[PDB]
Amino acid sequence: GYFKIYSKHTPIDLPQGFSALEPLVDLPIGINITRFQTLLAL
Amino acid sequence: FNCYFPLRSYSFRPTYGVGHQPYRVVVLSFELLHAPATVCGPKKSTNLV
Repeated sequence: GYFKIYSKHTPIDLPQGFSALEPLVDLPIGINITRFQTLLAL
Repeated sequence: FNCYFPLRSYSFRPTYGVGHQPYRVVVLSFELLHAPATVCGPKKSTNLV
């Protein structure tokens, strides 16, 4: 039921390198999630 | 006839009895679900040594 979101912003195909993702927000949603989709700015 | 408006009006006055004066009643109901509990009481802290 916890929604954990990790994030990492780095100034620069995927680049070859190593970068850990620090935790960003813990969302106590307590729901069921099975599918997702993204949103674009036109 | 045989048909009356179901909601009647309180008539409160500053010259009424203890049982007839308006009383503000708030009922606090608590529920526990599979969702994470988040309504916590104040958490007391002691000074550091």
